[PDB]
Amino acid sequence: MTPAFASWNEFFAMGGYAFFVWLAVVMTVIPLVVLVVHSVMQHRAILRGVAQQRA
Amino acid sequence: MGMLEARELLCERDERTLFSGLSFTLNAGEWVQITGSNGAGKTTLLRLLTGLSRPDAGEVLWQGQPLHQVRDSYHQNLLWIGHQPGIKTRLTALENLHFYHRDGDTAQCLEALAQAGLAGFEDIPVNQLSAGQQRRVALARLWLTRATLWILDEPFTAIDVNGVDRLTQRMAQHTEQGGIVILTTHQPLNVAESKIRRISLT
Amino acid sequence: MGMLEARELLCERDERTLFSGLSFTLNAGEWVQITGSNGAGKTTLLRLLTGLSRPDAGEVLWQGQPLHQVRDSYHQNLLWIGHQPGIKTRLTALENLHFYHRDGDTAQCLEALAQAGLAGFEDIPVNQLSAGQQRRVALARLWLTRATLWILDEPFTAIDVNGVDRLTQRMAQHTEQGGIVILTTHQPLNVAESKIRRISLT
Amino acid sequence: MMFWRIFRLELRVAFRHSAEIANPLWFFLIVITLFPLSIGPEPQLLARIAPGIIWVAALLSSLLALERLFRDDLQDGSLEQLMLLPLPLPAVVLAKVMAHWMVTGLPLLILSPLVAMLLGMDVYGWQVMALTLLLGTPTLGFLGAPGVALTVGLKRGGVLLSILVLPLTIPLLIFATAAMDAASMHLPVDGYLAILGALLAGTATLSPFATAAALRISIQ
Amino acid sequence: MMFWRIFRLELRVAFRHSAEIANPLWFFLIVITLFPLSIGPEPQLLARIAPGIIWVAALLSSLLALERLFRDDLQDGSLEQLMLLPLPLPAVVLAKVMAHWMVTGLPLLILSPLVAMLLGMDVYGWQVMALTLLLGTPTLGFLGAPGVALTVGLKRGGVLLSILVLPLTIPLLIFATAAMDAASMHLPVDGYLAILGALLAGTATLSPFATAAALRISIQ
Amino acid sequence: QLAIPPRLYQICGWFIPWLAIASVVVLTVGWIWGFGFAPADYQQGNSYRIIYLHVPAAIWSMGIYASMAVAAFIGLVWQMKMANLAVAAMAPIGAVFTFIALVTGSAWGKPMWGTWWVWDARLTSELVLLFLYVGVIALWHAFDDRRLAGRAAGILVLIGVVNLPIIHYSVEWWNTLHQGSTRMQQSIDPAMRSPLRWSIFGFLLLSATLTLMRMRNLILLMEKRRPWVSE
Ligand SMILES: [Mg+2]
Ligand SMILES: [Mg+2]
Repeated sequence: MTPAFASWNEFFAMGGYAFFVWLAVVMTVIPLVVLVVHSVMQHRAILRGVAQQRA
Repeated sequence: MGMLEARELLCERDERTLFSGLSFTLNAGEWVQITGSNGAGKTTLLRLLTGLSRPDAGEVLWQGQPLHQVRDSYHQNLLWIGHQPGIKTRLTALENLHFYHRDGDTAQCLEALAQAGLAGFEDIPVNQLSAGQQRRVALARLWLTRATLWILDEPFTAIDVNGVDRLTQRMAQHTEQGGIVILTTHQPLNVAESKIRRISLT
Repeated sequence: MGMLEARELLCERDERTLFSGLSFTLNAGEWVQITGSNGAGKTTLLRLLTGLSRPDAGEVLWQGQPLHQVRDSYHQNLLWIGHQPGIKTRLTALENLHFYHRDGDTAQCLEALAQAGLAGFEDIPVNQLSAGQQRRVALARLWLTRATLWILDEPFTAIDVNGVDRLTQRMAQHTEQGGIVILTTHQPLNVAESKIRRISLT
Repeated sequence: MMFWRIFRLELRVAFRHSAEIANPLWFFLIVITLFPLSIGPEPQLLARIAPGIIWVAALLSSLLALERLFRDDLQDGSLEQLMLLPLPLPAVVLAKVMAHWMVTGLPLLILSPLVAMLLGMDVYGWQVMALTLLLGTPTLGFLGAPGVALTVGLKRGGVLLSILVLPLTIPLLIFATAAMDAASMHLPVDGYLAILGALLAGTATLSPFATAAALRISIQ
Repeated sequence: MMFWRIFRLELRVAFRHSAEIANPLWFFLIVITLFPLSIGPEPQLLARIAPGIIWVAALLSSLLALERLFRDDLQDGSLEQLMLLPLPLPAVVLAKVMAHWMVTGLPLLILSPLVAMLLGMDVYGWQVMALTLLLGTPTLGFLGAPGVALTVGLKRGGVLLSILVLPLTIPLLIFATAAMDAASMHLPVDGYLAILGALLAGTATLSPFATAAALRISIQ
Repeated sequence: QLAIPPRLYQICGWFIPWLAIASVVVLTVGWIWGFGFAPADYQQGNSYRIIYLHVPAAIWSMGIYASMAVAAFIGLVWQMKMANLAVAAMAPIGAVFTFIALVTGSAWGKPMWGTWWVWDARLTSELVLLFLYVGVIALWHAFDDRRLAGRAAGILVLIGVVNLPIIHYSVEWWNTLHQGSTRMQQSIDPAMRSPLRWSIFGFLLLSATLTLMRMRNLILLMEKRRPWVSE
């Protein structure tokens, strides 16, 4: 209903140190997504390898 | 009231059950050969018996107690010679047999070497000795030790046909008095087959 | 005219003359066994023949030319497996035979690993395998290689009777077509002694 | 035969899995960070002892890898790359050493941008720190191979065999660590760097032959 | 089978393995020599960086020497010690560690007067350096024993062993450099040696048991 | 109550969906009620917000290595093969959290320090924590045979957990030696702790889901040669 910010991305996403905050955000999100996708891809590749072995 | 025993031993290499539910007892004066092919876990079974490896199921019972309780009164009565001889190949031939003898040394170690077949190759570095004479350095301990349980892993690796008739003439006396020898060899044993108790991995 | 014809070889390891005046010729289609004892220079003669070592006197004369000269048209016609198998103890057997093959086919390598005996062990690292099977991996390079000269040092070191028979049968087809095989084994060969030339390490 | 097959073999035996490719990177990072914990967090002080730090790390990695260059092969398979493989023994040795670099030089080359700023060096402290850790790192393996061959291959060897592996690298470290000094003062290295190229061209031509001779003498 | 018999056996074996127990000493000497010339003839800078570089070189030399603590025994007589010698395996590991220190730590400690004289360290500085080397290198051996015990079967040498053992030596390095830097201005230094003796006792009453378990795992 | 069969795969299979559906509804209230509703401080302005990306990534950088101590203690003295695998399941996650903590600390100090990298106690401690995690991971991915790499990793984890307080309290004093002072004072402000507690609790849930997912991948990586995986 009422934020601690004021307006759109001219006000938000720019606190005077925008580069540092949005670089920390980027390098926090990217490794976590990498971990999640890596776990999912192995959880599927194990079954693919099992299907390969079933011959 | 038997000596070193087994209690439903089982081992897994993650693809095959090498042996399942092994249960065999060894009283005093037994000549035992671990019969099997080249893929069976005979080496693994021997390492389980020596205590180096831990069984995946069941335990090994020595004299009534497992091998983790009595691990000091059992190593005294033990002699294991694996595929690797276990000798530092930088020292002389006699300096290796000097480490494995308690007392009365430098007068029986040379005697043990002479009875093993290494007459004249005493003060020579092991690395300078042949591949079949390096095994003889380790096998010379059979004339020194006072152990009552010999677990030999492929004793006849590169021994000449003369030496084999001395190994299976010292062993036939050790097992005659009170000893227990556990062989695993692929060469046929010259000694009569009415003596060796052959057990297969079941 | 004629293959390896080592003339007047001389070796003086330590303080003993292992062999003096050993001038022998190897014609085409020769099965030969180096007869000696455990301690003789049977491992040194087989390393004076492959060019790994150098004789103290005389020379080994391959195909009528000194071995150190050509050394390029002779290493493609030579197969030497020594006391140590020579296979890396971390890679799988299939990778090792992929290396040692001169084509890198991964289809004849599987055939070789299925003729030697390691059916199902083409993806287990050789260290995880047994001790006899590690030697069988190295001896599996007898159906792959097309080199008409084999110098085998202690082939039947830890191999069961069936594998020994398979190897003795494999060497029975090599040595009539164009093959030449040199052995140093302490186990008598099952083949009749009429097809084996025995060289005494004089 | 197939020099490149030997190179691929050594690479394969170096890294069994894709997760061990980063092991040299982590080792170099640990070695680099080991120094500030002993000297202090001073940025201006660490910007002058940086050449010594990085070259000590590189020498340590090269020494660590020269053992698995030859000693491990000696036990079971080292007479096969001499008896078999009809290509000349120099070319048999060369592949191995050029794999050695790809275990000790390439990880450091890749980590160069990171370690040129952890220590506190400038942009010109990385241009000549890259064309000194690429122009001289292979040379380390080339002149360490002949000494290591005799050291870990010749049986019954004395302490006098220890002056054949390490001491010959000193005139390399005399130049390299004195080359980046010209980067500290912001002056063109040029000559003191152009003489490392002569070392590379005079040690990539006579070291394989010397190592082949050393192996032949050792096995004989 | 007795403790002293194993100690004497390992001392005898290590001497015939010469040209490999002298490489760490040569590395120590080269690292100690390189830096004074790299930074040129600067009294204050060299005097400030000496306590750190000395212990960095000592740690690197100890790491280089630790590669042979159990490696050679694995291919042969790594058993005959677990399997025999009713003396408990922690005692066997203790004998191994003490022999290794006699072959590695003591040679580093014995040339300390020469190193102190070359680096300009006064008599008090040499005394503090010797006192921290006497209590520091046994700590290095006890800390590196579990790592080499785990790595011995792997023979992934150099990078892996370093990654395992180097982070565990951080407090030793930090307190040793602090103790020597406390001797620069000649202020009394005894509280910094207590933190070394206690840590030595802690790593000497807990590493043999951990190394025994590591060896048991590696053998299987 | 504990007779672990190969049902752990089917046990932590009902708990991955709901612990991932509810691990993003707790994070997006720990990152939206903060990062846009929490007032900024005076000294740092609108940069006192990397708290939610660095503090939850530092508390759970050591909170997982202290959880691998239990996962190695239970897997050693009681000799459990499954629980030992937990040591290898939480190591990459802890390493990623330590790396994220380093990155966030570097990005948070750059406005004030002036350079990306300065050696601080709260930062060098996380660096050596990353080194220990890397050691665990490298040791695990070295053995060709399983059921041995797990025990080696457990032994190393126990050694590292023993050494962790000593290393941390030695770095805390090494910082006092040279620098002699601390950068920021311990203050969080009242209406900035609840949005940070929410984020800490959310990071706790994300790590649990990630380690369950990695445990389901490691069970099938050792039990792939049994008829149980016929499905
Ligand atoms: Mg065997
Ligand atoms: Mg021989």
